[PDB]
Amino acid sequence: AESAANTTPSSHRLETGRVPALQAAETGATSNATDENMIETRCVVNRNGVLETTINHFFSRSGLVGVVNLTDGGTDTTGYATWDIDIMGFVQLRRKCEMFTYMRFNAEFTFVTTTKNGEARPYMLQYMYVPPGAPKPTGRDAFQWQTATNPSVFVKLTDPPAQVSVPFMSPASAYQWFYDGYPTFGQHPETSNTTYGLCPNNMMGTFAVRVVSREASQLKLQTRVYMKLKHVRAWVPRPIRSQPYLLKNFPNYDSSKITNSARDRSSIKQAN
Amino acid sequence: AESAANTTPSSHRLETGRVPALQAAETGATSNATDENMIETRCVVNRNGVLETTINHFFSRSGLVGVVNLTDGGTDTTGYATWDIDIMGFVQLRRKCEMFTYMRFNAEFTFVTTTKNGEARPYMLQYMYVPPGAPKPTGRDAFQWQTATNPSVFVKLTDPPAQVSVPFMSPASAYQWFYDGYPTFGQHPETSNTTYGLCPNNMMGTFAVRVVSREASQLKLQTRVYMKLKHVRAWVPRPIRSQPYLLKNFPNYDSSKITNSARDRSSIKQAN
Amino acid sequence: AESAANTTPSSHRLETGRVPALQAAETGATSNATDENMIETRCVVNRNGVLETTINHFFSRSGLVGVVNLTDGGTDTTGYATWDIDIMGFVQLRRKCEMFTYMRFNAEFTFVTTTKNGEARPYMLQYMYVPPGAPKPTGRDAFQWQTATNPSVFVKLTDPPAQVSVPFMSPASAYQWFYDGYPTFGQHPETSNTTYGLCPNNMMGTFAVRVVSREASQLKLQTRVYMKLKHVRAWVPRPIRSQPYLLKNFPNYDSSKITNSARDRSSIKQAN
Amino acid sequence: GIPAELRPGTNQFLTTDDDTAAPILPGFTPTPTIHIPGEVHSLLELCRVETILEVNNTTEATGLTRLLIPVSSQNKADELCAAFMVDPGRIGPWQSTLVGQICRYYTQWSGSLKVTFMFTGSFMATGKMLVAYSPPGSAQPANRETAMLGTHVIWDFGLQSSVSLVIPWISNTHFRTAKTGGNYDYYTAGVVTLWYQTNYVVPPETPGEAYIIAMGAAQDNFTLKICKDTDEVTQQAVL
Amino acid sequence: GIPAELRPGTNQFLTTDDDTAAPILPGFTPTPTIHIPGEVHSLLELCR
Amino acid sequence: GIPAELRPGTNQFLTTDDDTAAPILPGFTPTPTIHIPGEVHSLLELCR
Amino acid sequence: FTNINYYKDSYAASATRQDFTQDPKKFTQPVLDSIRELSAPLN
Amino acid sequence: FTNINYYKDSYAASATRQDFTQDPKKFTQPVLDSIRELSAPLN
Amino acid sequence: FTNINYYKDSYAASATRQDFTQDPKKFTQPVLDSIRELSAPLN
Amino acid sequence: SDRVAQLTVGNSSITTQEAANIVLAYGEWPEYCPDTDATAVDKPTRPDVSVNRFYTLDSKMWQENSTGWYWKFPDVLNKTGVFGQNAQFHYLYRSGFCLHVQCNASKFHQGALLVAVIPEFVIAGRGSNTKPNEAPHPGFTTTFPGTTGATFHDPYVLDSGVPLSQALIYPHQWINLRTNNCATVIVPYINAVPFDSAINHSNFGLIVIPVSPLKYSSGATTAIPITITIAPLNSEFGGLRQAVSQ
Repeated sequence: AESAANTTPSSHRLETGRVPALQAAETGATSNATDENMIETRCVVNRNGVLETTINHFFSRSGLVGVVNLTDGGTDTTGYATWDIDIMGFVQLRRKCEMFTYMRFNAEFTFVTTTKNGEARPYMLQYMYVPPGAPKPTGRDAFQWQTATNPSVFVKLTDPPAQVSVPFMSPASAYQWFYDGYPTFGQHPETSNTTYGLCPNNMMGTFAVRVVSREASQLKLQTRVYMKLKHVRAWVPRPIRSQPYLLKNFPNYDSSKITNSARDRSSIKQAN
Repeated sequence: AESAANTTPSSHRLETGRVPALQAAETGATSNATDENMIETRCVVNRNGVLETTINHFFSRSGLVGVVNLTDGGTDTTGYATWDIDIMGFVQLRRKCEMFTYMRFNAEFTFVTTTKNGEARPYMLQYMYVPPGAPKPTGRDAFQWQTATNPSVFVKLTDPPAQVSVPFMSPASAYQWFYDGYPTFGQHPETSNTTYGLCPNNMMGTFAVRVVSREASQLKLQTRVYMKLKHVRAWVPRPIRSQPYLLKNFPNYDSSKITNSARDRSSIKQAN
Repeated sequence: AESAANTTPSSHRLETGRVPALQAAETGATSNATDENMIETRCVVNRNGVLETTINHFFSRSGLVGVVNLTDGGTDTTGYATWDIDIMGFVQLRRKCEMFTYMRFNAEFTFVTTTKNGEARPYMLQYMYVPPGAPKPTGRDAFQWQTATNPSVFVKLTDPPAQVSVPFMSPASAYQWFYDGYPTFGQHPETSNTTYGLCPNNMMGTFAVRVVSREASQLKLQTRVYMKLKHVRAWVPRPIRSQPYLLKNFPNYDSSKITNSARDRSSIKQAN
Repeated sequence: GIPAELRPGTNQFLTTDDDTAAPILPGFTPTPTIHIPGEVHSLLELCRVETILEVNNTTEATGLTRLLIPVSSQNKADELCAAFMVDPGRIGPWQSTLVGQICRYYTQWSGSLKVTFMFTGSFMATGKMLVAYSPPGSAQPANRETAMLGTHVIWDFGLQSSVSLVIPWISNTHFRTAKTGGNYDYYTAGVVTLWYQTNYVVPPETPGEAYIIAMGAAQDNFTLKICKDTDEVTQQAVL
Repeated sequence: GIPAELRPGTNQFLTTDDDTAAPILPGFTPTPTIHIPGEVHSLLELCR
Repeated sequence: GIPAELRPGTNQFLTTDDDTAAPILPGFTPTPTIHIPGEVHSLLELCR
Repeated sequence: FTNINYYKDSYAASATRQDFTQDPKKFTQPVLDSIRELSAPLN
Repeated sequence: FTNINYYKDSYAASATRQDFTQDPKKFTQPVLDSIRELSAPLN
Repeated sequence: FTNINYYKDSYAASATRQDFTQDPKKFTQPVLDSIRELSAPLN
Repeated sequence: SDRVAQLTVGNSSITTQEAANIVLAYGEWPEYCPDTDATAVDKPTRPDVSVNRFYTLDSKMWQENSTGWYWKFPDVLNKTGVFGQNAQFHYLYRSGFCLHVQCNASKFHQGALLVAVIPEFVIAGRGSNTKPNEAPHPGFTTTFPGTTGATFHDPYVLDSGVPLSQALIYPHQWINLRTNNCATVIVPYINAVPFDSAINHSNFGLIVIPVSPLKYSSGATTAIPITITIAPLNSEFGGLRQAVSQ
């Protein structure tokens, strides 16, 4: 189906027994009433395309995913900056992604790093991908920055932004943003279930970054992560959320102060 | 074998004479007891890959090899900085490499040079590879820096890091990190054997670096060497070292204060 | 002959008339006594290569050829810097090249220019090749720098070093560093023969360089010339010089204070 | 020239990158090869080799008695002998083996395991034992009547003095991460417990204290994934 | 080298851009697929 | 233009490097060859 | 054309050829009795 | 594809084709008498 | 392969194919009477 | 049909009653150097009888507090017999070895031994000094023990920093006193060079370590020795010159 649909010429009917406009909705099915079994239409050939509305063209946008700060002070400094990789931090890509239950794709992370007031000095950075189970680096001159059996990218600030391709690395067959269950066994409390809905097969390690130098660098960088989806497959479509997001890794909403799905009108018998 | 292994359906046996679970370990052989000669299994086809666990994919990591300082002072300066090429200086690549007896490979040395406090000014450097038998340069303006019949690389600090390919250049058929013997003849002492275990067929010359200028340069550089293995073949696998390294070119350990191979438990009859 | 030589199995002989070890040296020939006509050898197949020892792989090294200064002062300045192209200035490439009588090759001159104390500012230079018979430029703004019907190269200091290919341009069939003769006719003196050995078919013009500007530039540059040989053919091999060089274009040595070809020993009946 | 343009990722030095480099020695032929016995081609050849488990890794033990399991004549009719976890990437008995270090280099493992016990008692000493494997769920079993509901093998002390308990792959997913607990109990494997089946009977004038050596290896379906750094070494002295 | 030259649009990061990137895990095979019911392929399946 | 990108080893001058250079004299034919006796082709001819 | 990859991996390429397989009856008419177009849904 | 080299040398290329030749019986069963799978190792 | 030139000239290329023609008897045995290997050089 | 064996090499023979199958190291038999892998020109000598036989070393009493022993095989039989005499005159050497370790006891003793070969078995110094002037190094009788042998100090780390638990990757065999009383390992020539000096370089080393202690009741025998025999299979020698001692 490279185009939308064509309409065949129709005419009028005056006879009993054939009722196409009485599709019962109690059956759970969608009404299959076409134009040709209704008001008299003409012959039109439609050449409008359906290529843009596909999933692969709908999820091939980058969007912002994470913002990582790097203070690099002089007396209360940290040096490194870890950031756990998750996409449920910015409600735009999350709202676009949470209209399905199970997804599977590849990523094209792009890292854009700038300075506080805005400037690009030729300082060399080091982006490190720490998988789950590998030790996290503690310090700007730690032992973990040797990057042996560990992927890393060396790029400067004046260079174009780096861009690496990340495969599908979940231990299960697909991703899922809705896990109605519990990660452990035993007795579960009733007051505060901080373990309910915790997606087990979604953790993907921690992203790290430091500045390659000896002493220090009096600068405050701020890098942004842009993740593009590709080779994506979606299952079990879910309705789109109509409530404002409130938490990072828990779907919640305000019990009072509920937002309606539509705006208000003056009267029901008025279209304006 | 592009995948791991498949399991054939099994069933139960009730008969005498066939004992697959009584493999005697006094023979020096490994027990060949499979799943199908044991508890009843099902038919599964395994598509898990065995490509990543090969030697060529296990040794194709760069890692750090050497750190070379270059003070370049004004009154007690040196100018040059020689560094004998050996990989037994950093215990990560050494621990990964010393699980075999004889190896043979090619190298992809990469040189990353930075400044003391961290800065990349456009100063031109000169990396020189002095083979064994060639004279070492003494001074920043010495006669040996003419590089006639001698390979050298000219690169700046603002340029990307240099990367040269080094072939297999040992006089023997393969490398070896364990030489149970003596390099010379005659009588050997009993108090201090500083010549025992000295690998004869491993010396690969000395790496040198200076700054191409006329007078001097008030800067303190610090270059790092990253050696990637490729086309690697390994023989006679050895057990992995469980003791902390203590010396550069001698395998030693502390007689007192021995480290156990495993951590301690509360009791033997308890899994936690 | 892609490899060195193979040895056939030999045995012992007990018979009269055949003497392979009595090669007379009065004939001017080299002894043709092999291993198989001597002590009993075995069957070995040699796979050692003879590719590196060829002339084309022996003369494909750059080496230093000339150093040209450029003061560019303010009141006693010159502006330009001519340098006659000759390779008998640095004894390394000269000693390597003077082991043959007649040679013929192509060149790959490379120009590396730096500053006095060491710095690369983006000043544009102009390298000019003046053939013999063309007028030499006098001044930094002279008429000859128009480079009409004259090859020149425009490059900056921050750019990579320039590299041009020079063909074989001698009026004779080959080069020669030894001309036992006289360039002119008539009577020749006996006290000071400053014209003896003057190679007539070797002059190749003068290389020139200036700075493209209007007023001046308070900088002292110093460019180095590296000439690589290729497509080289050699004739009539000559013995390698064992005396230190003393003059630019004349082979001389110190009559007193002669250097022996070998070092001294304690006694003749002692190998150490 | 060709109208090219640059892309992101320029002038970066990726560590795990297969790219050609410039040769330093042109026209070079290395030393020829010889036949050296014992060549390896994958790390799965090393995990299929049995290696001594360290089950007695508790305190009050020296180096050599740290690799032994004591067997005596129990007065109670049924007792529990040594027990240990299955996950080879967890701190414990699987740390002294070669497959444990190989799995500590990587981060995810699959496939079945093998633990082969070996009796080093006297000739006249007989007896029976129960080696049992149990998939995850509750804690370590208290008695034998709870532990024998899993995968178990009845073992005897005969002329052949070694049994091989195989540990089947009973995971829900395809791969398990070699990581200990906390929130990562999702990838636990189970407990292997060794029980006294009948007793350790012995004739008179014979020592009544034997030892069992525990060995472990991998199966044909054992496979690894994503490589990383090990956690056996963090600090190092300047050599 | 090949005598190339640059054009406008160099060193820009376009969001809607189909271009190959560098792989971080070399020699990687993911988890195999299973049959999950209810797969969508376009957003026109949801508007109907 | 062709979407190329640079690699390590750019803008370096390797001494032992076989690479083409730009000719300074276009359309040049050198002096013809003559027969000179005693031509060498390798340094193994001199060691024998 | 279409920017084929230059790598050994297969996930580092761009988007492959499109696929127009909609099959929308799995969501609109998930019933067992095939309802005819000109008929009553209930008898 | 696979980044073939542009040089005269052969060691300056990238990793060549893989080789899946395991042959693990040289370490697991280095004995002379071929022990059958269903039998006693000692008679 | 082997870095062919892109020019009209022929001297601006790299090193061409090798040539293993040694012919070392022009320096070692420059005599007229071919001395046999197993014989006396003078009679 | 398998627990009995008679190994005959030259003019020697070893009979046994309780044996496991022979262990062949890395699946390679000892063979003569092929002409493709060779690099010397002089013809090697091959005695084939006088240097190819079972040389028996001394016996060592295995007490209760024993730690273990190790040898260096191209050094143990380096001064004893025609093999040693032929190895002192020549410069090159290449051979394989056949091993046999005897340890018998009654059916009331218990214990187990681990006999294995370790290629390039370099001895580690024991100490906590990093200065080059005081770093401890082993002596010549510790590196090359000779025909007598040397004992272990820390056999848990193999006196080399490498754990004993992982030493099952080498060609090994167990001596379990309830199963057998002898162990046999045949090993080929393992080196990165075709020929090598048999005086300044030991190729590998045998190690006997009792992991299960020796235990017995009061009244039984108390002298339990360990006897070892060595057969230099496929010996070759080259580079004939004057005889050197060490």
